[PDB]
Amino acid sequence: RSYKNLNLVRANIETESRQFIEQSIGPMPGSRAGLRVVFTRPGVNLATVDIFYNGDGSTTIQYLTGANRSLGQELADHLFETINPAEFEQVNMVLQGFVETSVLPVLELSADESHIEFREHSRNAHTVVWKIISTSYQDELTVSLHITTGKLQIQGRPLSCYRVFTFNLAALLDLQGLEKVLIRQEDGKANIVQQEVARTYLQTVMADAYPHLHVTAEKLLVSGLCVKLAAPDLPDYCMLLYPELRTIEGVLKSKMSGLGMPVQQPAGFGTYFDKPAAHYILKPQFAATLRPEQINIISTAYTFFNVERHSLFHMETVVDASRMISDMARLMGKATRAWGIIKDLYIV
Amino acid sequence: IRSYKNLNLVRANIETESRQFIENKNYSIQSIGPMPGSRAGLRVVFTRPGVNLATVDIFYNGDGSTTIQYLTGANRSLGQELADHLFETINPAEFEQVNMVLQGFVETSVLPVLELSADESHIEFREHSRNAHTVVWKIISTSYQDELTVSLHITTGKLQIQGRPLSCYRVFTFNLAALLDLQGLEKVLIRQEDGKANIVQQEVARTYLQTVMADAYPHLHVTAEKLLVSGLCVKLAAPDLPDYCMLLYPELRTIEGVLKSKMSGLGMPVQQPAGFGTYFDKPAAHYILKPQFAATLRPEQINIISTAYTFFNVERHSLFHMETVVDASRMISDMARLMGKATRAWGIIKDLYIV
Amino acid sequence: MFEITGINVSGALKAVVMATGFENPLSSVNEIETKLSALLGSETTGEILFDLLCANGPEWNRFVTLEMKYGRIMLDTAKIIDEQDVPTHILSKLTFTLRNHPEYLEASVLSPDDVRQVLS
Amino acid sequence: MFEITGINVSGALKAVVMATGFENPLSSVNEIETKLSALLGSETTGEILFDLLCANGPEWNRFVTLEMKYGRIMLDTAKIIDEQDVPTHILSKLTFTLRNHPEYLEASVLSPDDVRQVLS
Repeated sequence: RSYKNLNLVRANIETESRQFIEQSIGPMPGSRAGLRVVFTRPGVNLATVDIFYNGDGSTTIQYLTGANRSLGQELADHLFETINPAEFEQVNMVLQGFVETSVLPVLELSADESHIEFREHSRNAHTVVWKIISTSYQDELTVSLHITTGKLQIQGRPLSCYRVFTFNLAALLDLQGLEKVLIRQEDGKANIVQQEVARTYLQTVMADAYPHLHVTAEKLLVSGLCVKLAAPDLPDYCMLLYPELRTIEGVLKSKMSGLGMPVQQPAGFGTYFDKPAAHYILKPQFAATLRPEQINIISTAYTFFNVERHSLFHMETVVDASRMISDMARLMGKATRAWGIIKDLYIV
Repeated sequence: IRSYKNLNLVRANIETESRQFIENKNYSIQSIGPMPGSRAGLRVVFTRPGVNLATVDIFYNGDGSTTIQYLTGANRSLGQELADHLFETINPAEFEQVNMVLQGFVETSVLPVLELSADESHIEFREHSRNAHTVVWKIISTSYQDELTVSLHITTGKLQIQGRPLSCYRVFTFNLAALLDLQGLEKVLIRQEDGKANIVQQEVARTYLQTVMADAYPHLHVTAEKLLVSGLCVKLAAPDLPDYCMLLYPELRTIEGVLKSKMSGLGMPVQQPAGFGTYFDKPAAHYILKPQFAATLRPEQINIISTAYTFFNVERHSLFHMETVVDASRMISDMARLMGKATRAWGIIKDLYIV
Repeated sequence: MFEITGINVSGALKAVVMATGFENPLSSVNEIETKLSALLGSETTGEILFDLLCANGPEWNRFVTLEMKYGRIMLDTAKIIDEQDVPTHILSKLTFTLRNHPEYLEASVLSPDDVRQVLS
Repeated sequence: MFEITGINVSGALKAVVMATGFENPLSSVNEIETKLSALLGSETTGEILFDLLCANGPEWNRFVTLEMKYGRIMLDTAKIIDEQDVPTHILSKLTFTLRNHPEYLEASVLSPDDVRQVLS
């Protein structure tokens, strides 16, 4: 288990450890901003657990302190058991049918407590967003009313700012059953995928090239993969091949530049290639100084780049005749070709 | 454009709604009734004074969903009006298939709601399985061919409901709210983990595009709309990405097409052998139309064509390319910056159509 | 960059023009204008069907019509035609042309699975 | 396309090269090689710092180093430098140079929020 940034309630922590053998309490020694409690272990020496309170409303448990401290795993495990295990570490919850005249009274009826004060943020015509803070328990819930749809989105960790705003909304606009929902989402649908999942996918698909990736290339490819692996339902997918084609345009340039072929803007790639039938091939003056593998990777790379970019990075004066891709399997066919090409550009 | 396939229409309101659509649009109802055979559905035939006869075939899927076919009549233009009226019956932010989990439930408070909802002419609930830790029921309707899966996990106390939000969903959700004092369930749309971003639905994104194009929205070319809506489907998810240039690709591509179309309409055809270098100059830092072309246009037209071509050239120059020194290529690592550039691009596109 | 596949196909439809590679024929519309005026009357008026398969893939905007007035393709009249609204003889002569000139498909944006998915 | 803002015949960084607009100076490197060779020794060796703000925006790869051996800039030795690792005097001399040439910012990729985020 992981005992860091626990969403423990800000108050109710002094009385939180009194049901085991309660006994000596106190705050954390020195500049720690927390608590560190020592108590008598059963028939043993004294045990201490140091639980420090973080900048936001999170608590962090430390039981690895020494001097019979493994009894601190007891306080650690009841702190594990105090908050609902199925609840999210940070909540995003959106409700429908709210206007500004319905949302401001909740904010000003939930800002008259002990140390709870909200703050106004940007006031755009697209969607209004507020910032409810607390000045005793270090919590901030950000609350947006999207103006056009009248949608009240509230985001943040379930600590005090969130709890009191949720209760004031459930009590002044007669939505009191909202305490019972935990999840409401689209069934079977994939989230945009985390960066690190996308990165490990890129690594197994880059093969022997991954340690050699330029940082800009890796950042482009990983962005594209965050969206590609979500399997998204789009009316068009061309945008998902932008990272591959731009990266090719970058790797090829570098490789060619180091092979004695500086690709300039006035000239372009065109200067070193011929197009007899359908593939571009390095010109003999240039091919004569490279090994065949290098000829083939460079020419295959340029040929794919040029065929796909010709229409995917431009539009026709007809507009409704511009090349489109309305199918995810089609897009992925191109992208997997491009990954082979990028890898070989680095590896060959 | 829009998709009218597998809609979660309230099957019991399709006739009424359609007729009330012909009642307010003051068209003339010509024929309603089921499709001839082998295709269980409904058909509506109507017309306006002095146009052809539009037919709309509303087929009933075994899902409990419905599929509208408006590309079938002697007047598809006006059949799509009934199609879009029926489409707008559905909340566009509601899920196609809902998975929802509530807390604090025992078997003794959930079987009574299940039974009482199954106290209708078309509702019935079956006990799918009893694992002695998770008990699951299925609610099917013989009139609307849609079923719901209800799984209560007992030692957790968590009631989870999966299916299309169609008939048994609606009756059970509202009955459960009406007996166990759950008054806002009808009002909570999304609740999930905060750092997980989902691609926004096409219709939600399209509505935003409309509110951005305003008057320049009826004029969008269909390929340009598909590009800009795809881009928004991602932009509005605010995803956490290492780079966001990809999110500006739709705007730059659309600008090129729209600019080329406008210039052609003003006697300045942009071919591939010539380009934009035979219709523009660059004195220092803006591009400007060549005097033989500016002499025939008014300031406004010149100002929008030059502003578009300058923005498109300035931004494309590194966003659609890369340096040989690869790591010196232009990136955008901040979503706010990206959106600034995009809202600029949108104003340029709007003016290109409108001016 | 293009191939005229049929001429005076209908009364209304004066020609059918198919892309022969990844370049879009509608960016070289002056060349088509000159070829059409040589194969048909000097200043013909009617409709032109464009098959953009090798530039656009087997996509929803593969087929586009444009009006032609006094021998000029009017670029602001493009209307996308679904494949199911294209007469079968036009479709089968386009398929014959593709199988009779495989180098058009080699020069295309199609994938191999695309290359045989429209053949099938 | 570039402006040399600082020169150190005997310093760790032999020169500082700033972009003057949206074009990336590293596409013009051969020009930079000869001008430096006019300002410093003919075949100088050391490191060159590039500020690419007007081509790249205020981004994580705004500042880049490259080695120069015998008067030639070696393009495969590019190392991105963080703004917190570039000496402050170079930073403020770049800030001054921008403030004396608003036309550089007019020709840049910067937005208004960017231009008054780096003119703090």
